[PDB]
Amino acid sequence: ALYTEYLKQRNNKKRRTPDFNDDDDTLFLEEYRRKYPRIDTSRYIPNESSEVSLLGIV
Amino acid sequence: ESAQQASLTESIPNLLTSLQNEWDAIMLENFKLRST
Amino acid sequence: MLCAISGKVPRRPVLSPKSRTIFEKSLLEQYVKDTGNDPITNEPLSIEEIVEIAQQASLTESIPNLLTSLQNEWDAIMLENFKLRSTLDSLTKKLSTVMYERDAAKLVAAQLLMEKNEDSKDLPK
Amino acid sequence: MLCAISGKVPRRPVLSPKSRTIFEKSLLEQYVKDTGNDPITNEPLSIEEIVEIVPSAQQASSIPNLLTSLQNEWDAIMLENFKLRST
Amino acid sequence: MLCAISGKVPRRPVLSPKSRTIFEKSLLEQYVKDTGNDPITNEPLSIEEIVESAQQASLTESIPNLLTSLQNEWDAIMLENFKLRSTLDSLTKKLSTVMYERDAAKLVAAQLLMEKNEDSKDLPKS
Amino acid sequence: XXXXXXXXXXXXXXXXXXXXXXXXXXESRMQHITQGRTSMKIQFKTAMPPTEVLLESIQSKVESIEQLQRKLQHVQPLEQQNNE
Repeated sequence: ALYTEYLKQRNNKKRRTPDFNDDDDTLFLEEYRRKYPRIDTSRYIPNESSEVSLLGIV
Repeated sequence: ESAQQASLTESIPNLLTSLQNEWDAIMLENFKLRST
Repeated sequence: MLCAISGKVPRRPVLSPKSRTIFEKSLLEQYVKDTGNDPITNEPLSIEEIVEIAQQASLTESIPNLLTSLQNEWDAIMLENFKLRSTLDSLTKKLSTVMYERDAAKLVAAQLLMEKNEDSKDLPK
Repeated sequence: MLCAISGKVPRRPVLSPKSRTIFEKSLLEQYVKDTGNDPITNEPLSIEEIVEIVPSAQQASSIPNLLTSLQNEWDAIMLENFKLRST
Repeated sequence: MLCAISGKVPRRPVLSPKSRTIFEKSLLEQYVKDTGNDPITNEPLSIEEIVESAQQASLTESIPNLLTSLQNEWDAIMLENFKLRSTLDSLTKKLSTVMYERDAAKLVAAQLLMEKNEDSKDLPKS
Repeated sequence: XXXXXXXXXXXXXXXXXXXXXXXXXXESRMQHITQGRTSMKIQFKTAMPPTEVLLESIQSKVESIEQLQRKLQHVQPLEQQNNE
């Protein structure tokens, strides 16, 4: 049905935008951005540690 | 009874953009393969 | 039923012999590779020490929605991990405020004992 | 959810640390007192060797099975693509 | 990528069907002609047992590789929870003993404030 | 024994009060957003430096790896016509 109609199901376009002084809803959305940004910055650390060695091996 | 894939530098996208593309690419290929 | 590391139902559980505890094979291995120890008892344990030791399949219900479920569940776990860490920092923080008062109080007792000692001398005279 | 001596649902699942097989505390204890051995493999085993009682501690009693379900459906996707390509 | 017998990059790789390992044909052939065995496990193997369809593949990159990625994510985050569950059980245990020593001591502060003032109340009157 | 149980019971009561003060929250919201703005700043600056450092080294290796992938797609397409 997805291929026939030529329409992909929409994903969560939420984390990217958000807004300060929101409510209890944006309090969650804010706290989401922190944990994923810390996971992000940890996910970039173990890549850079090896760096280009892991890439050129593949 | 090892393979290495270098996880992209911009690796949110794994949940949203990458996973979306995978089920698009699976969907539109098999449909086109059924057409073939 | 539950592996005592993550909280999952283990799909290849392994038990440690230094401390009676069924862990999951993946998680216990990572810990041993970090430091050769048991996570609960901190006893010297190795990978060869482990002895490899219900499966009921989840039938969600009657696919585009399942995409948004997995999104929500990761979105929830991210906050359920966050909330549990700020609470740890503030329970340690409020604990540190108690330690200052504990040691500050036992200095104030020393002056109060002197005032009692001074009084006992005057009463005898 | 079954003992490996009688076949009952174990209310206190203890396991021997020589052959991985979950018994019940009553039956395995009676086997050890009979002869100091593991009933399945006939290896050396004692009462102190057994790990008794449930394990939940610093754990708390979803998510992981969703990924398992995602694998299971993909497993079909591959199987279908093969038979479609053969023809 | 390597041959397990020599350690070179094999220019004609043939995989055995008793000890699964990629050997160089020219090397393994001589090993079989010496004695009918697999070099690693020492199980029987002949030359016909050694082996050098229509679905096209693409290289292993960042669906299956994406699913195994999300295991690494969660399995690592599960250990992150232990670091805070275990550390919480030490802090709360030290807090419990700290608040108990506070509750056991403050009864003695209350009595010394009574006794030192009572000794001042007693002595000054005399 | 009695002193040990009275401390374990009180510790469970304070633990329930700590889980209750956390469940109600999820003034205060402005501080968390600013904490993120520090993170967003600090982290994304690190990310952009880690990215551009990687990109400089890895966009070359991407092209190397990605132009090699295109060779499989032609090495395959010829393979079938020859088999056919």
